[PDB]
Amino acid sequence: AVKADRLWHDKYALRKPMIPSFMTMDQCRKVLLIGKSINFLHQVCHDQTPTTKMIAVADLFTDLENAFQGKIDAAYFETSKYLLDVLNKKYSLLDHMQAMRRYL
Amino acid sequence: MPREIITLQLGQCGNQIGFEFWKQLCAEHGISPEGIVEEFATEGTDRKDVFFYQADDEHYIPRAVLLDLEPRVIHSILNSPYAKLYNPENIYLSEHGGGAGNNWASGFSQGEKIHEDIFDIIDREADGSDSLEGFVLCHSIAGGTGSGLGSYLLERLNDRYPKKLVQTYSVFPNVVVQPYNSLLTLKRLTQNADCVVVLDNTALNRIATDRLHIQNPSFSQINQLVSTIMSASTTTLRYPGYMNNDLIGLIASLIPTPRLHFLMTGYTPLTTDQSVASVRKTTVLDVMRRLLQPKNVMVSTGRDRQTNHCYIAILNIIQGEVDPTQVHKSLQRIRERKLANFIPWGPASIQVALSRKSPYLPSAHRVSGLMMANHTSISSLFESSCQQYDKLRKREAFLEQFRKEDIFKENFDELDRSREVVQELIDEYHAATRPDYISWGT
Repeated sequence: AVKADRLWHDKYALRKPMIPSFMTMDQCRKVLLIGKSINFLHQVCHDQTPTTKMIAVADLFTDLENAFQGKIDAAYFETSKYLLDVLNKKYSLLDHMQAMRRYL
Repeated sequence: MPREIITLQLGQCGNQIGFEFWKQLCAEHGISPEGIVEEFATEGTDRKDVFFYQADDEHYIPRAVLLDLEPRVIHSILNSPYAKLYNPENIYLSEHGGGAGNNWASGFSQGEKIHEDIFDIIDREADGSDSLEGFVLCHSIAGGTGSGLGSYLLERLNDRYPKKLVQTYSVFPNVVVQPYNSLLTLKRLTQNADCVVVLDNTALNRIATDRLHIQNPSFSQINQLVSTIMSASTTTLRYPGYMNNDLIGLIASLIPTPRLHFLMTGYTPLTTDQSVASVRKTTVLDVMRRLLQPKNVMVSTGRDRQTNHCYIAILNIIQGEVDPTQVHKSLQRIRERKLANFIPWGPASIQVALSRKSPYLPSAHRVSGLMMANHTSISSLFESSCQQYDKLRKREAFLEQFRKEDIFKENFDELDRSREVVQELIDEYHAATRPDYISWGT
């Protein structure tokens, strides 16, 4: 129901009844942030290309709270950094804010 | 729609001021001496359509007309590197090299004789300018062409474009008929010029001698200071923002109205490139204190113990990386400390505009600030001019050349009217010094 305009607003949610006890709300939030950044790139930023690093990336079930949680946090950080780089290069959200300060 | 400004350069001093202003504008827009924009100026921060005319080959031709009664200055400009920058069709020079003979009446007669070329150039500029705000007339009040021709051009511009602001760069004297020419120029500025920017030669020489350590300063330094001041006048037009970037608005802000057209100019820092200002981190407070220093005022106003001069209105154009919090704090501190005496008959007009300098102009000072203030101390210069006019009129000094003119062939009633107007202006600025000034006679 939330389109690319509201993809970061409402198109991403968490199903609490569908959440396990072997995971964490913070880990779920980090994974959701990474996935939302990727989906925004795919559709909100319209960059439908796949990621080579993500392509290169039971035991994981027991390791969800292990170093795999740090891997999820790093994936979220990398997706956010790529989004920030794309914004500073072409989207210029910070430049838009500076222009609004200059004019309005 | 571009907002073009037409520059009228009359007399040698006026031509030098106009040429220096054009060179400063070209440097700020990264335009070479031939008028072409430099490769590094493709990203210039100023739109050249605002001040200069653009040729079909991406050549910036300033919208300035250099009128001189002597061919020497015209030839020197055409032999200068900036000859190709100026359009040859926008400059008119009288073929008769006789000049005005240091007579205001003869200068006015010569201007009326060459009114066709100047008027045609002005009409062409106005028709060719989309949003022409007005014209800037740069001339000397003591010279012949600049005074007489300047007054004639100001009257013609006021009559044809009463809705257009008339800004003048009047070089105030520090010629036996000089008192008469000065009185006539002051009357012309008061009656037909919306704003007259006084450039006191004595004050400029004093500042140069005090700060530049130049023994026997040359006219080149004065011309460069005038160019820097005029560049600071257009510095407010460079940075997109909020308030006070119209020529008429600047006139109303620095010289309250066309009646109060006597405005003082202030520049800071006043120091040469060879003198290292001791790592004084230029604070808004320090910049304001330097501008508020009497030695930093570009107008030589007598320290009269009888008249209490006060600031009528102040418009400060600060160019550079300035924090608005610091600017507000400096304004607040000046108001609290009463660093500036505002006219008691009017609201305290203290405006500070944050502007960005032209990217192509190297600034030795990180933050620069130009102060254009309408102050009662300009009346000290008006009083001195009136006293000189009365002294010359009583002894009929240097009246033979005026009598040789048709305007003064019969009598000098025009000179009497000018002296009366100058006395009225002096007494009006004296009322401006009183709180009753707003409804003084009003």
